[PDB]
Amino acid sequence: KGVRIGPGQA
Amino acid sequence: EVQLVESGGGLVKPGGSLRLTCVASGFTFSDVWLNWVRQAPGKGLEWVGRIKSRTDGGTTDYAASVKGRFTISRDDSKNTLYLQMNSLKTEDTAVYSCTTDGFIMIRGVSEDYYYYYMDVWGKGTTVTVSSASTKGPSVFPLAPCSRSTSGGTAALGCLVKDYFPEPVTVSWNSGALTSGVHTFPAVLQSSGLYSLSSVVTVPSSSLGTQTYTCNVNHKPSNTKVDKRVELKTPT
Amino acid sequence: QSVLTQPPSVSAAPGQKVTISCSGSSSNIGNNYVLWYQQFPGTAPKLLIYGNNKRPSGIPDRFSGSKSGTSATLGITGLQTGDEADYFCATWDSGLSADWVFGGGTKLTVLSQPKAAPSVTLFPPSSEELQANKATLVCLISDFYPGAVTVAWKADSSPVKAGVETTTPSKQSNNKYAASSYLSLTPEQWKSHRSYSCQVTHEGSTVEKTVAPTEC
Repeated sequence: KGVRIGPGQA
Repeated sequence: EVQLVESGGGLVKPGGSLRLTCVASGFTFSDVWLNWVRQAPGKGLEWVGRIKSRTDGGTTDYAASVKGRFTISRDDSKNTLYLQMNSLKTEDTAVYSCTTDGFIMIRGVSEDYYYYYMDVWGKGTTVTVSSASTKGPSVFPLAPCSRSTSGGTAALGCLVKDYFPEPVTVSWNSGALTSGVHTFPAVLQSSGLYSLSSVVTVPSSSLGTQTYTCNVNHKPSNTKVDKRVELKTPT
Repeated sequence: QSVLTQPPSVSAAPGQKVTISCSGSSSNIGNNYVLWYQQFPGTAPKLLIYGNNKRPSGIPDRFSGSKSGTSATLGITGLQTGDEADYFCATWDSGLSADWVFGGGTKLTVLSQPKAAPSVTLFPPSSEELQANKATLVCLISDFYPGAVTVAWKADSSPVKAGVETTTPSKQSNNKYAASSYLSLTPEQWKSHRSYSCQVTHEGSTVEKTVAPTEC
């Protein structure tokens, strides 16, 4: 899990 | 001891190819995404492309300005990142650096948030795409348009044009003159050649009392030029 | 020419405050999160702000960030001479390649000496160069502080951009700054105008120099 904040992220 | 070191930069003719290497150390290479960025002299940073980690697919993304000409690849077993450049253009000239995507993790009351950013940066390797080659400079005298008038100061100098590569050294009167001397950093022309100026400030009412000769040395081409600069004497 | 636009430079005295703007579009700043970096000469960029306004551990609350619409801002209060450095914003594009994109960078000068206007000297092309079928006007700019100026050329009082090459500013031995600008013309063009000017703008004030073909 976990939120990805950045380019080309989930 | 976290670091990235790139190598492979050099002079290349337009239409040529060059491969850059970036060696990582101090961290688990295979776990991170990597980027190639570049910065042309006097301009802003520009992202070249990325390559994801094996776990995220190991796929690549390229800036519109290089897609189709540049290829990025990684070798996790060697902790090495590569940038294969083909069909090079003069506008590809710049300092190329590799970077990793790192993150700041935040533990929320529910989910963990990962904020990514370019974390580790290499010092870069320089790539010069130009048809230029070793050339000595042409030296021209710099004298004021309007005749100098007594009282105050006058500026005179030498324009050191079209040389390559850097550097060039300038002294006046064989080094006997340093007071009021100011040699400026060179400007880079579209042709790939440099030019710079060196000027000396002197008392206007003193013109005619002595001579001023600039001694230009361009070691790369083993060229030396001594040029006397003559200004019109105040009336 | 940078994707994100930042003022070239900003300055203030110790203990004061400054803000550094970063302008973009909906496709970058507008849809995503802004980062700010601090960079010292010969050193890798250091993360100052992430997620628009979050500070990594180690960065004191004097540093703050905010985002509004398609622009972002970096605020720095209680200026320390140690803050003199370059600052640039960054985020990513919403395009097909999700490019990391950057601002051109802003040089922050923490005033440590009185402001000094530039000394400007404009040289015309020499007779020797003209006989080599070339013409270069040379504008030398020195002793200014802070280290940022903008150069504009004029021919017959009309703007000229073509054939102009201006160097970045560089620190002099005495800690003030120098820069130069060159206007290249053919000998024929050179003789066609009545006057040429090199105008240097520094901290709102403009210093100008002119030469006239007939007089040289």
